[PDB]
Amino acid sequence: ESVKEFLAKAKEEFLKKWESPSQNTAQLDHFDRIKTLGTGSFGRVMLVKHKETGNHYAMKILDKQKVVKLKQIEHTLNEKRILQAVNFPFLVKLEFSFKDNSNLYMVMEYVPGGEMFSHLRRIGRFSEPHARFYAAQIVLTFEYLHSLDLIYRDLKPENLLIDQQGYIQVTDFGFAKRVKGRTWTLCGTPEYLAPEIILSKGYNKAVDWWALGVLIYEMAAGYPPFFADQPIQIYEKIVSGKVRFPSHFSSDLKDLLRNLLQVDLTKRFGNLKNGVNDIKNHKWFATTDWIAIYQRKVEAPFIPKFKGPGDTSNFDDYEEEEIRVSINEKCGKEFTEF
Ligand SMILES: NC(=O)c1ccc(N2CCOCC2)nc1
Repeated sequence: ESVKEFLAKAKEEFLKKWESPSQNTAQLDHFDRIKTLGTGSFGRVMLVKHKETGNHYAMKILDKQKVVKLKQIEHTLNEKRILQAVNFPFLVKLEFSFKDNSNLYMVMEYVPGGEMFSHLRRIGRFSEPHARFYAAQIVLTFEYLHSLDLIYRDLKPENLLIDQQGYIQVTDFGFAKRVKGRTWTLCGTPEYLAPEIILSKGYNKAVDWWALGVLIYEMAAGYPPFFADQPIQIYEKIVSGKVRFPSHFSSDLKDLLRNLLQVDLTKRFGNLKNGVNDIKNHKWFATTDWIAIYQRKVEAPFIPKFKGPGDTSNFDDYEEEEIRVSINEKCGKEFTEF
C-alpha cells in the first residue's frame, strides 16, 4: 500500500501540472552563454549562466523551422509538456521554458558529471554491482513514468547523466509521450529498438523494458547486444531472438536479460501481470534496497571528477554557432501551446 499510495500521489501531482502547463517563465537575455555541450539536427544544448542569480543551467535550444521540417512538432510539444509536469529523483529538472521568433528553449538543471556513455567507454565495462546500481534507478524511474501513462522511448547511455552524488539523471524527453494503450511512431536509436517498433506494430511501455535489457547488457559487457555497420543489419539481429552473452556474465544476469530481451512482448518482463515486480524481485536485484536507492542513501560506484557547477570538462568540444533570433515570427501557430 505504501507504493500504491506513493504512485497515486505522484499521478495526482503530475496531472495537475499536465492539465495546466507552465509557459514563458524566462527569456533569453536573462542568461549568458558559456559553452555548447552538444549539437543535433534541429537543436543544441548550451551551458548558460543566469545573470542575476549566477546559477548554471543546461539550455536546450530547438530551431522551430527545423523541427517542422524533421516532423518533430508533436514530439517537441510532448517533451516540454511532460518535463514541466514530472518530479522524480532520477529525472533532470526543468527550471524554465520559453520561445521566441525562431527557437524553443528548455532550461534544465546542469549535471556536470557528463554522460554515462563517456564513463562507460572510458572504463570499458561496469562491474555487475555498478551496472545494477544504475539499472535500479532506471527501474524505479520507469515504474514512475509508466504509472503516469508515459513511455520514455529513448533509453541509451548518452541520455543518462551522472550527477555530483554519482546518481543518474535521465535527460532528453524528445521521444517521451503520454500513451494510454498503444502508440505507433518509429523513433528511438537503432541499437535499442524493440522488435515491435522495427516491425511497425502498435506498441506500449514494454519497449522501455526491452531497452533496459539492452542498457544492462551494454553496461556489463561494454558493447550492446545487437551491433552492426548498417541499421538493417542491427534490425535483423534484434528480431531474431538470439543473443550471445559474455562468459563473465553471472547466471542471474543472463536470466534477467533473457526475460527483458524477450522478443515476444506478451512474455517480456515488465509487461506481465506482476508488472515491474517481476524485475524488482529477480535474483539479479537481490542485493538492491529499492527504498535506499530512491532516498539516495546508497554510496555510489563513483563520483565524477569536476571542479564546480560551471565545469564542462566531462562534456566535449563543438563548434560555437550563433543563437540567431529572426526579426519575424516563425511557425507561431504550430507551437502555440509551448
Ligand atoms: N542537463 C544537462 O546538464 C545536459 C547536458 C548536456 C546534454 N547533452 C545533450 C546531448 O549532447 C551532449 C550534451 N544534455 C543535457
